[PDB]
Amino acid sequence: RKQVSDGVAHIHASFNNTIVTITDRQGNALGWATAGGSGFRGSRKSTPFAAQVAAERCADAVKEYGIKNLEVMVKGPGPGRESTIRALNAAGFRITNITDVTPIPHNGCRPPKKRR
Amino acid sequence: IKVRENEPFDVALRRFKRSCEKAGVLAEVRRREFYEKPTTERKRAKASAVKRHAKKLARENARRT
Amino acid sequence: MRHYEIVFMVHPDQSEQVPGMIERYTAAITGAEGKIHRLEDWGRRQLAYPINKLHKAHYVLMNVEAPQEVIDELETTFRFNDAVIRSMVMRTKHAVTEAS
Amino acid sequence: MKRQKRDRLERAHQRGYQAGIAGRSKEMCPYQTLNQRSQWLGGWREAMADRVVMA
Amino acid sequence: FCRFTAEGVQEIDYKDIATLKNYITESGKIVPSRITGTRAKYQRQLARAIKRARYLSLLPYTDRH
Amino acid sequence: ESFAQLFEESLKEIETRPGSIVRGVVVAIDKDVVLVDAGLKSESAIPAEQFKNAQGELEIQVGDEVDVALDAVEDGFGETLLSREKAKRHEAWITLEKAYEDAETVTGVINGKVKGGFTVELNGIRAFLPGSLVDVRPVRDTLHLEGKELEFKVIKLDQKRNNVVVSRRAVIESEDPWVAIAKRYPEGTKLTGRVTNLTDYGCFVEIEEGVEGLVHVSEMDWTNKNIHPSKVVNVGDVVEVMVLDIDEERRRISLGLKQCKANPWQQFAETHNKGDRVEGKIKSITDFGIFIGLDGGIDGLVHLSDISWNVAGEEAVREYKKGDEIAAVVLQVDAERERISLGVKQLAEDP
RNA sequence: GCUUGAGUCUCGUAGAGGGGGGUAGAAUUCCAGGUGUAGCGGUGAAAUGCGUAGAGAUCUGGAGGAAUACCGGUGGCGAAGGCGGCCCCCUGGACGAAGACUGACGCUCAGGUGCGAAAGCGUGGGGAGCAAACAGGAUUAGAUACCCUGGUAGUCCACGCCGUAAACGAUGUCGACUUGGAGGUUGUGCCCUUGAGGCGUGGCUUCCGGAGCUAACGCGUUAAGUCGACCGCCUGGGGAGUA
Repeated sequence: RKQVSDGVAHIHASFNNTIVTITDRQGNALGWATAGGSGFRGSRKSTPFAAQVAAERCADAVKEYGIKNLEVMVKGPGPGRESTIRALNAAGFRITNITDVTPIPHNGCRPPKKRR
Repeated sequence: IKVRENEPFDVALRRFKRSCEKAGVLAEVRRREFYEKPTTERKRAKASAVKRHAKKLARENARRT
Repeated sequence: MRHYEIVFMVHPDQSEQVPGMIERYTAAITGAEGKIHRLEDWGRRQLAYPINKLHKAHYVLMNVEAPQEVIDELETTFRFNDAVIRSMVMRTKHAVTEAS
Repeated sequence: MKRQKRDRLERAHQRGYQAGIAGRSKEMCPYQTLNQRSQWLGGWREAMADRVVMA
Repeated sequence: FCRFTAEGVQEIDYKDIATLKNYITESGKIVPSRITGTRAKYQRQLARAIKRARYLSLLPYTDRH
Repeated sequence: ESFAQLFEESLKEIETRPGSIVRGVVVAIDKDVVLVDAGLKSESAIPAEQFKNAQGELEIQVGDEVDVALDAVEDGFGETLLSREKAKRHEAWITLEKAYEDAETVTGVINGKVKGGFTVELNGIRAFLPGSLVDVRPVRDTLHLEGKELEFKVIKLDQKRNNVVVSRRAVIESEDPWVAIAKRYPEGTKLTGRVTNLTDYGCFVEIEEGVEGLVHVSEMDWTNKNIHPSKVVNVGDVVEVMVLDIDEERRRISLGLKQCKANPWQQFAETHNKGDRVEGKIKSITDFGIFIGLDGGIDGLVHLSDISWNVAGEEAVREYKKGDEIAAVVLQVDAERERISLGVKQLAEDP
């Protein structure tokens, strides 16, 4: 429980799901909540609203660590990614800075061939 | 991308630069190596560019409105 | 002869050996009938990104005129040294003066 | 048997919104009069954001 | 637009990062010649200078280092 | 013979390209189109608005002579760029004389700073200057009688981009755009800029020494989408605009224009938003939950179905009030965010 | 004999032209460790699959392989195939300015010789990611398929072979002549470089159109226009580019 002050809020924002991992400055996790585990299932995981409910259900169950202010990292080009940080302005936090950690390779490995 | 500033901030600047270069390169690179149709899609894109420029230019005569 | 524009970066807490290193290296070039046209040391400055978990390296610019076998032996001596991180040798064509 | 619904003004809006969402990044299927082209393009640019928020 | 390398008599050196930082964006990406409006020859010399300065760590590759 | 050749080089010698030689005689007037003939290919389609002086009415009948401008030839059919810019050169000459004179004395009257320098207006035109230029010292013309008469003593001019800040009162006292793009930057520095071409998404006001601004369509007014910028402002006109954004890479200064009648809306929220002031307003379209009175300069959606009488739910406003009629309605709430004033009509005398 | 065709020399110029060597950053995968716990992943919906043996996420370190974001340009170079991080070494071609030099040394070319994407084959390495075959889950009336989860050859390197492609501009090479416009790229000359300026000049290239041509579509000074030299090829469709 550790009585931490500030945290780093990683938001993995893929197409089929958003998971929200609130950690500390150090980089080791304090609590996470996903858009799947909030009652939304299958296609309904892939909405911004499930990301908002995920950010709520993380922002409490990190209450016991006592975080006043947090940074926001967002990885992934998904349908959440903005409603989930409106849901961290509204959850009672002070947003220090917001970054983008979406991995853009200087094209390396080959992508899959997926669609027809 | 990286937004930090004083108390009116945090949304518009970030969704601007984030949304443009992020959604561009990730929505591109997410699948389809293709090896062949960036050539076709750039050729069609730029032929459509010169056809749109000349088409609007000679379409700048009249429209009877 | 061939011109070269050597910029080599130096591991920071071994930077007091740098005036020795410059004397050994331009002594090695000068021992083979080669001129020199620049000596510009930029001092300990800040790396844009960490090279081996390490910031703030000490940069030396040389910009020498020398033959090929001498510049090749010199580049091998830049390899086989743990004090030297990221050497670089560059183009020919009419070596130049003050830059920064 | 009665008269036309929202006389092309904010029907021109939702045509540009549906055409904005379903691709059509032409912005080159509008009307030609100003009061209807302005919000065909208005619905188009309001539909680009609603394409970014979803798949 | 204007080409500042054409306004000078320059041949782009890779060490004036005061000038090269006018041609990287704040994400490290090289800015297009349709934006800066440089000539194509100085655009190629510019790109080699940016990549070379990246190799000597006088410029960053990205902003996530 | 060589009469014609000599004649040609003669006529080359007795004209120049810019609007310099006052040569076009006004040979037909009709509202709203003036037309001249300065010895060029065709006759200009002149607006009337390059020729009315300082109060709105025309000044020049048939035969009168103003030079126009040039260096642009044939857009299909026709000849010029407007003579009003012509005038700018004359203004520049007078400013040069003052700089040249060592000083320029006219009248300058500067009430306030859009972007940190009082605005000075000379004859027909009004110019914007940096904040210091208006006053010699710390005197400040806010305490001076409004729109006062002095002259202008020049404080600062930007020499490329045209901004001139001039010296009111105190008679006794006597590559290139983009490196240092921090002058008009800081958040909201208002500028006076002529618009160039309105591209159906934009307006392209761009004045400050070789830059490009947009003011695209979203602000422009206090309506969003139905606006069509050609209807709402102008073509070729110097306006209220400020930066709102400068992007260092991508070279897109994204100016705005709503920083104006936004204030009128705020005043409406306030002016009549002090408490519960009564307003006489006309309904425009009743949408089954209200009546939408929209008098008083663009204040949007208003009275809800809940009040309307002293009965709650059954009322259906089309039965009870009108279409297009001026009523009692008082304010009851102005919400500063989300732009919702919520008037009412139950505040009357039945109970 | 002559110099216009062709070729050589003195200066430069740009270029993903080729061969060899080296090195940099981001990312993917795996392994070891930390924090942490109930899901992850995927779809049009789902399930197979992975996870309480601690997954997914997050951080630190390490290994290995492959490709080089931005610049990136109906841009560049190459006979064609093709060639994109950066640096070095060895090396081919093109272009232009001013001269000098040789003096028809030229063009094409059956047979022949050489180069020749990808797949594939042989030998030896290497194997991240992807991915035929294959397994499983779906879908479907069926589904040896598209979709999903995995996954071996192959993709990579060195040395040989194969010698085919919608190897396409579906347009053999070389040369001459014949109205224009808008661009790109690359040299160069003069003048007020006095200002990103103006007037010409060569090369390569993109589009639009003139006469002319064509069955039309369209081509249009880089012709499918007018001609010349040489070569390859065609003679109804199927059988058959098969025996």
